[PDB]
Amino acid sequence: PIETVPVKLKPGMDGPKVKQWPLTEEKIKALVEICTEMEKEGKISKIGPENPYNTPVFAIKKKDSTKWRKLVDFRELNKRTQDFWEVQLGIPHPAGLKKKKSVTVLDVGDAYFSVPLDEDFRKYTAFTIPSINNETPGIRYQYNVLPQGWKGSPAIFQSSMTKILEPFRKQNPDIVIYQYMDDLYVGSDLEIGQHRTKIEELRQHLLRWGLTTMGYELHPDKWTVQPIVLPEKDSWTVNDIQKLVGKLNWASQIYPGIKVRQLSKLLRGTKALTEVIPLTEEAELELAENREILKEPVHGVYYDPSKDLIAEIQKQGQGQWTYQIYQEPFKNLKTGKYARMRGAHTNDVKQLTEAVQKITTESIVIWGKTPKFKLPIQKETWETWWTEYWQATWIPEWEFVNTPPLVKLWYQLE
Amino acid sequence: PISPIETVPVKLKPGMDGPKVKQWPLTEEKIKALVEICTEMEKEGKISKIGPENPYNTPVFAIKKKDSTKWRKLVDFRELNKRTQDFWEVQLGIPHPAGLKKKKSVTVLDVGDAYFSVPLDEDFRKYTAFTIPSINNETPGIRYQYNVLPQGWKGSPAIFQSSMTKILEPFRKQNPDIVIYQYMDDLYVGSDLEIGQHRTKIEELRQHLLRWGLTTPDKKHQKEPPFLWMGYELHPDKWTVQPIVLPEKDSWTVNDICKLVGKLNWASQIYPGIKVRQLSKLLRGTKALTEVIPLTEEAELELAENREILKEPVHGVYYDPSKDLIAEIQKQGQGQWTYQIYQEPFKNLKTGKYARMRGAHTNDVKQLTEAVQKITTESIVIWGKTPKFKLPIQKETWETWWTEYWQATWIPEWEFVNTPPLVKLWYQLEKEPIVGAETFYVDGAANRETKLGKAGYVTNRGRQKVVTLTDTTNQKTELQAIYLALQDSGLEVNIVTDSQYALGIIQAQPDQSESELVNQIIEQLIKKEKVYLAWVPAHKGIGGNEQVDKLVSAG
DNA sequence: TGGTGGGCGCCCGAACAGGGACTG
DNA sequence: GTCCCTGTTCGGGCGCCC
Ligand SMILES: Nc1ncnc2c1ncn2[C@H]1C[C@H](O)[C@@H](COP(=O)(O)OP(=O)(O)OP(=O)(O)O)O1
Ligand SMILES: [Mg+2]
Ligand SMILES: [Mg+2]
Repeated sequence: PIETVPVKLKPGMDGPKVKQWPLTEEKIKALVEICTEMEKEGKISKIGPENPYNTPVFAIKKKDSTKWRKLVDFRELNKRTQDFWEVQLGIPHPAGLKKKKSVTVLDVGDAYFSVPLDEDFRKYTAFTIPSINNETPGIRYQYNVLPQGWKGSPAIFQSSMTKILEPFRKQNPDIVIYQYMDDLYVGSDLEIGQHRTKIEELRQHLLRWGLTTMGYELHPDKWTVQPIVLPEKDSWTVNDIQKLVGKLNWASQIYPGIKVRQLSKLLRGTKALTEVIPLTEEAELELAENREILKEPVHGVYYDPSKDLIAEIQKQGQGQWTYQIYQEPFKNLKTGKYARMRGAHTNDVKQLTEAVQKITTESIVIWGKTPKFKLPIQKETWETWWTEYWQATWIPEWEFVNTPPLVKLWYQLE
Repeated sequence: PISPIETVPVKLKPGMDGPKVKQWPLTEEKIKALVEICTEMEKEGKISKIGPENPYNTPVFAIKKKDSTKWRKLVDFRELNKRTQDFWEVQLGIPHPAGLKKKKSVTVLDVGDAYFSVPLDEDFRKYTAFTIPSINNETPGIRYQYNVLPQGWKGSPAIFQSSMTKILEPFRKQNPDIVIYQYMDDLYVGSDLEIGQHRTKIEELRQHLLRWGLTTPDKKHQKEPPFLWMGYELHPDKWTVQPIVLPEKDSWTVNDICKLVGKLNWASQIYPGIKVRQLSKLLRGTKALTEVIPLTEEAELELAENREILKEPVHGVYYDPSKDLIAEIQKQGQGQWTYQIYQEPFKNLKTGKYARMRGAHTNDVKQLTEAVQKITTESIVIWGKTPKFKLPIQKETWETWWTEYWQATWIPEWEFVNTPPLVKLWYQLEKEPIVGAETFYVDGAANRETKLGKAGYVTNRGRQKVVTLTDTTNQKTELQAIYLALQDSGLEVNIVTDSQYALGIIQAQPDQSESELVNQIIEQLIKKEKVYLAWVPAHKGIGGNEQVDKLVSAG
């Protein structure tokens, strides 16, 4: 047998105890079918109620597939797992990945079931399948092999992935292949079609080792940043200048170069909001400086791996969303937009989660690390629906915030 | 018999030892029931006498069962439970009659002495030491321990539940198309087989059960709608709840109340339009279960209203997978809501009430969205899918809201329903400043030390007022100023405030508040024809923020 | 007459958890 | 830091079932 590898939790920390949330008939049917099969192949085993631990599960319907994918929300366990992340992984992040014409995401999660999982850790990977209308109690399982979605899994399997891939990388040194959790990211500057042929070629290797081997066609170089922007106007009203001065006072925490004084001078007195104020040539020029100070990129922002990325998102309306990624406040690393169908049936929640899968996907590609999201939505709404729209094998930490109606007005686009 | 199933290995919590607790005095009646129970159990090897090897002891008692004839032997293992390892519980929730679909034949079975037919971990047996006192002249008396699950132990229910699922597993595999709703030891069994073939199958089940040590006495519902199950009576085409009897005290008390609400909430699953807001309110500051409380005129009324609605004959129906789930929601008062779920129009599957208040400030459209939310998760439990809705809210009101709201929000597929009271937005903030409307620059300040404040405004037309406030806070003074400008302006007005706090509340378009102050504001906002609220950074000399800030700073 | 256990539900009140605004 | 205000969680009582 392939030798088992000793795996600990972080000191002082106890395994996950998160209650399973309700699933749809559709989903349970799948989970049950998938699970009895994993059990038949010895990958997971029934367990009882004296195992104290638990971690929710569900399923996704990848692409237009007839195939369901089990997804075990493991981010609790992962949080609490000893750092192989740091203590048992030596991975530099492929900076060249962020710059490839095309990048395809393959799900190599399956190759994990080949390695057995440390006997003593197993009880921590426990999960429970629900039944419709509670016709039965929950049916509990735990892993024997390496679970997909457990951060331990890529670390443990690292060695063998390097063996398996080594030949393919050797011949395609211009192809960069990066692993993250269940995911293999593969980038080429090939023209699509030959790239795609390279991806089916890589899948032919990942089959000669088994067993066996969605989210297709990223382009890290078609991405771009969204600046803060100032309106252009022929006549300005008190209200215009009041909104202008408010936007900048804040923008100045990001770009300390921004100046407001002269524009404020126009807002002397106590004027009616709709009164038109002529822009004294200096303030007319101060709006020229700032307008440029906003162009020179934010200074002095260095990525620290030992801190989480934070992601703030704002609903901009009419299908529009804005995000910023930072680690310290006002020190953005990237800041972007995300537009969508302004149709009649726009589903705010579905977009929110398509927004967080894109923003995550970028973060992984750029830093190899998941961002923590500050979501502009109610906890319950979000939890009622988000998995109906998930397509990723990973799940980012998040927290819900009621964003100040102000912060949106700053990043808003013209 | 005792189930031949293997035991579930349990531990005490690390460093902890099993209980040493004196038996408290038992009734005579109860002691006779106990030795009667204990000697028969002991004969069957479910308990066995221990000696001075066992240092432990935990108190034991009995109560009558539902049939009131038989006695239940309990054990107060509060001490031991406290020291027992944790379990992941596996009863995820409670099966509902509205989740049953029609079956051609139906049986309900209950198991004999269920817990006592399931073995307990050998190594743990010692901690379950108890002692049945006898007549003080005839016996010490006898000291036993459990070789099976005790009724009172923290680990029993989960282990029984697991073991039953284990035990039934094989039968279910052989019989994937016979449905067994398994609640602890209470089995609902349904099929699409003719009576006599079903009945055969029932006999296979009892024998399978019996082969695993589980006896099924009668106690067995048969050719016998109505079936008594899980608190209901199941008839072939309809189900109802076993009659609910609300108390009739004339000096209700916290406990009388907490149990009045209890029953009504239970009731609301099938009785439409039950409300418990005014009643629940009474429950507020009171510090003791016993604390007797006088009814408010409206709780008084509310209760009367519920009383009359229970007087009515209501049933539910069984679920038809080949048909939509429909949920219709009515608005009640006071952030209270009723829904009814059905597939055919006047044949309810079940009903319900959402009344919870989230948030200091909110409006009807947010609540309605929360009612929808909750009803969705519930449907997904009970039927494992989502219902189509019937909401008392115009498509327009929603579209407006969803555009105006800076948060993501969404309601699944729905349709409008002319059933008042309709849900509306009770007023609209302008997006652009209003031409020809007096502009108010408002502000507040409060002395943190003395709690003394001023709130006021300067307007562009030359007027300016300051109100002194006492015992206030910064935020309150700023809400106060916004309130003053509304009071002293026409149907159309522009207000400039330097206060994110206050700007964030009013922008969210509340129609309800815990705050008496924010209420008074809401009233004014409804009276007005056009309001526009813009923000500006404070202490930045942006007059006339400059100016009104100067007026309200005598603190 | 009390005195036990687990599940789910509902309410309510405590402990926190943040943000925002203050002081000189 | 300090006050506020607001949100979350948890636990307690009651209901119902076994
Ligand atoms: N008040 C209670 N305290 C602790 N456990 C209980 C209580 N009520 C029920 N249970 C658990 C223990 C039982 O073994 C199981 C089955 O309930 P029930 O069928 O009504 O009694 P029973 O199965 O033990 O004997 P029987 O039903 O033949 O009279 O439910
Ligand atoms: Mg029984
Ligand atoms: Mg102010």
